[PDB]
Amino acid sequence: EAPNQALLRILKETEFKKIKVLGSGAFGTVYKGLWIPEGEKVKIPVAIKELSPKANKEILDEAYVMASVDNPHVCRLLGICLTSTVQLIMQLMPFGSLLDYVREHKDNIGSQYLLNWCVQIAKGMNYLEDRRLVHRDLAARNVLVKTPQHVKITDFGLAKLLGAAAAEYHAEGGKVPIKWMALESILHRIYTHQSDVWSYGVTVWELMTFGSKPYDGIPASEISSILEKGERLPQPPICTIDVYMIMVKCWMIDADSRPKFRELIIEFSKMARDPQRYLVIQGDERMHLPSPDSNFYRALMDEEDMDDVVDADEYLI
Ligand SMILES: C=CC(=O)Nc1cccc(Oc2nc(Nc3ccc(N4CCN(C)CC4)cc3OC)ncc2Cl)c1
Repeated sequence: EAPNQALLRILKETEFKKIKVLGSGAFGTVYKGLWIPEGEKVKIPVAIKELSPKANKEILDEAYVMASVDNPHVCRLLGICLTSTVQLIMQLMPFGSLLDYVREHKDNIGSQYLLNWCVQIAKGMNYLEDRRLVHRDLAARNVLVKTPQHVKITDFGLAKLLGAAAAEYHAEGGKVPIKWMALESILHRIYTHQSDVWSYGVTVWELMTFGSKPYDGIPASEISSILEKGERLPQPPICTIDVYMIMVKCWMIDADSRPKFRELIIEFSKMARDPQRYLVIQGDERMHLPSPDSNFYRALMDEEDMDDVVDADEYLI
């Protein structure tokens, strides 16, 4: 109901430079690059998403959503460039997606990092619920890694701002990832913040299995029947019953019986106090993750003079 006074910043194409392709596909191509606001003497590492009329509209809808959120655990939109191909300029998350990260660094990821990631994702989702935003595509796929100690939620291509006095979004026909969806979303295309909680549970299962595919080998058509019988994702080997019970609660058929994101923050925060009591990982105590200075950014951006580099989180309007 409140007016959305978020500012949409229009960027000139000449004040940022593409450096390398990060990903390419039907959705478009994301470039790693530097944004140099003219006259500010700063260089901001950015990800540039480059997008047909229907594709131009969906790009601007995503920009609308990202420009309306401001939280340390939700990805930051810096602005848009109105070229022949509309471009989204976002904060560079140099360590990639959390799904790829847990797969690549499986042998050096301890319980402290896993539980902290669960807290940060829950904080970001709780903020989105405070903003009356339903993500509809929460997954380890769509959590990006700024540093091993700091992750943020991204990919708002499916995200829907709940209209005034609306408790749910009713989709129609759009292709959706079934294996992360709540059962009521599968059967009835009904999406709520509590449906996001279900997807949060699958996301935690992805992390605790170090990036396993949920319901692996099963076609998506069979998924809805599997869940109706009462079958759920198995208990990950490293998970105590304490952690697994939280995931199971996210998968209750009664959406109101699932935990709230503000409660998921609390419960995982308690476990993060004593992480080895709740996740059992061999060699946990001796594991180490990089967490890199100026030398880190010279190699990342393929440029020597990184004296004026500034991360987007320290560049405020
Ligand atoms: C939805 C499909 C898809 O793959 N989208 C995608 C792909 C690449 C980047 C991307 O968006 C971002 N990516 C990043 N960081 C990042 C992501 C992936 C990578 N890698 C690099 C190695 N390999 C190619 C896999 C992808 C590296 C990154 O930083 C160096 N930071 C911010 C954004 Cl907005 C989205």
